Amino acid sequence: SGFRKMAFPSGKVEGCMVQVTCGTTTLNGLWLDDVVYCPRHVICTSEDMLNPNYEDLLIRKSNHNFLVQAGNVQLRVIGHSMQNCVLKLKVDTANPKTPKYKFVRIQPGQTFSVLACYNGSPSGVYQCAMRPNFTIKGSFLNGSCGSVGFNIDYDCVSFCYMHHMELPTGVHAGTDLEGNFYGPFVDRQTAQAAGTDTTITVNVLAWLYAAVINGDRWFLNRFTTTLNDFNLVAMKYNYEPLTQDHVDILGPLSAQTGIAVLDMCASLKELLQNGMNGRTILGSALLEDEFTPFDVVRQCSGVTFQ
Amino acid sequence: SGFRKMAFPSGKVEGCMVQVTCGTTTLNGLWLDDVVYCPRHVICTSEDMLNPNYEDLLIRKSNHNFLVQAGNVQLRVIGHSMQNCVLKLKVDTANPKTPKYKFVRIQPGQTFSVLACYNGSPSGVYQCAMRPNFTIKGSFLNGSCGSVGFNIDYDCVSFCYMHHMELPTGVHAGTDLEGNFYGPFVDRQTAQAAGTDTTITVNVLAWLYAAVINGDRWFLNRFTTTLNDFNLVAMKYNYEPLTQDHVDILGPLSAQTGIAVLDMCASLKELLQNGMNGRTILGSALLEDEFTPFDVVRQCSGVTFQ
Ligand SMILES: *C(=N)[C@H](C[C@@H]1CCNC1=O)NC(=O)[C@@H]1[C@@H]2[C@H](CN1C(=O)[C@@H](NC(=O)C(F)(F)F)C(C)(C)C)C2(C)C
Ligand SMILES: *C(=N)[C@H](C[C@@H]1CCNC1=O)NC(=O)[C@@H]1[C@@H]2[C@H](CN1C(=O)[C@@H](NC(=O)C(F)(F)F)C(C)(C)C)C2(C)C
Repeated sequence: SGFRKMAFPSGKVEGCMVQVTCGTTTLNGLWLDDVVYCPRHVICTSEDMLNPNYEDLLIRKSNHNFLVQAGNVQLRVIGHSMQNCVLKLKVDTANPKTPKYKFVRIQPGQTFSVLACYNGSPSGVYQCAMRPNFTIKGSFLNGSCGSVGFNIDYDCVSFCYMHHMELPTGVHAGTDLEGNFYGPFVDRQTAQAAGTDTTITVNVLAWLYAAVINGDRWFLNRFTTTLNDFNLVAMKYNYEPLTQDHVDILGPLSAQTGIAVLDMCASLKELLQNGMNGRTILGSALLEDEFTPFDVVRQCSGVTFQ
Repeated sequence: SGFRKMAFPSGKVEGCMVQVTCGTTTLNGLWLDDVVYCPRHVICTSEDMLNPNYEDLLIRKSNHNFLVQAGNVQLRVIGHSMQNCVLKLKVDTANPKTPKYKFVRIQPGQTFSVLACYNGSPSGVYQCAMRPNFTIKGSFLNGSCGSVGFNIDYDCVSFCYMHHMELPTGVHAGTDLEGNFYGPFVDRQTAQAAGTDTTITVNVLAWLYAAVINGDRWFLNRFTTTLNDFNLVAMKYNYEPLTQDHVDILGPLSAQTGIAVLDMCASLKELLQNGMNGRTILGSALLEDEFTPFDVVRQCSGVTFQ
């Protein structure tokens, strides 16, 4: 029993983190085989961040302008190139700790673990979701750029996020590992704002199932609603609309608790209209939307990795 | 910016987890140098759990009754002994991944990371606090026994917790690594209950400072109270009393925000008497007590590890 915001074990990623210095700017890089990936703005100074021309900045650099350290060992850079918003640094030594990996682009509502790093050294691990407005609510200080987000599928690490910047509302924006931004952001110091965020409905439902599995039942009722009646209520409260695909995804949780998806929507419908009235669910007084259906199954059934 | 429930990177611990089988019972063990530590009830069957006599059960075993696997490699057990509630299995191979480590007993209110494991394989990592009633609010399924809790101090892993059991309220109890239980619990299937829990006041204050650092200021006020006036209010709400040592510990956070500890107590005093009234603090509608002052400093200043 119990329910916690659980991250993936980070061992396989810790062995890939390196420190990248170019000029007076130091940040983190990801070392897989003989390539080090890092944010391209490592080649920027202060004069450059308002309106950088990265093609110009890069041609004016040579391999020896880039200092790559894996702990104390220095890595010799033998070639560099730019792919969208990431720099790919070819080095003379392949990382012997390279795990089986792939590069995936995730969708809003999906979750991943973040290994926050400073100077190539891992500082902490935490779980978060990609918000519907393509930002993440992370915890990041100066120097954290190049920290990566990831999932683990059996033995395979899927990298899905590299950190680039903090927006003025205190939320965080970055790229996939091919260097393409999530959301309409750019890596310069211009005036950028996230769009309005919405609550991830399928995730709230998954969390209500986790609560039932763990013995919190007080919000249930006998009513049933329809997909269209629910979605009409959800839009009023800035909740994402629910689709038949979401219903099917919630199947395993419905079967395990004997509570039909559309039954649970009627409970959620009541919670949105009447509030929780000083009661808590799994130790929270707000509705939690950063657990996917698969997170709940994994934590309430006990899937491991190798 | 931002604030997350952050765990320590788990790499150094992942390399020490093994699977221990005795009979039809399999659980996790901790492999440091040539010793494997695991819960002693691995030597129990179903008939034994109501009233086990562990001295009798252990003398009736030999080294070959214990199957230890580190992934696929089998470890040969060359000797065994009991230390309080843990079994120490001497093996013929010293773990080459043994980190610099020590065994520490933590106090109520302190936090640590948990590497949850099944069959020797790491499943997830999460942060929790040792509650004033010596339980932890973990997330654990069947087979998770022998999972460990730990902190990292620079390069040194301090192991502080090994998991043994779930209580009927759904909370979790275990031992330090010398096998001594936290709290008045025993490793048998008798009727045991945790005592009443209290809120960890020094931790709530640290979290309020984190909120100020991150721009949440709405709960502040101009009032100041005394230690005795505050503690008189805290006891009414089942909060731990505040000591001068706690005040001193909150020093760095007071200096960074320019808000005196006793000023912040007056805000907390108001929040306890009037509630939060539909407002949130760092994304929570309840007062959070599982961040120590040191957790806040670490996350809002950016201490790494090597
Ligand atoms: C990478 N090392 C940092 C990470 C930041 C620092 C505070 N927390 C974080 O997540 N990234 C940057 O310094 C990037 C960098 C220039 C500007 N920048 C920012 O994060 C700034 N934000 C923006 O300009 C905005 F609002 F547009 F996103 C800052 C004002 C420092 C928060 C570049 C090249 C994008
Ligand atoms: C170790 N593999 C498990 C971990 C448990 C299973 C569910 N979640 C957990 O944390 N530990 C046990 O099976 C221990 C084991 C006998 C009884 N036991 C329990 O956890 C049981 N609880 C108690 O007997 C109680 F209430 F006294 F704590 C159970 C009913 C299965 C929850 C021994 C030797 C203590």
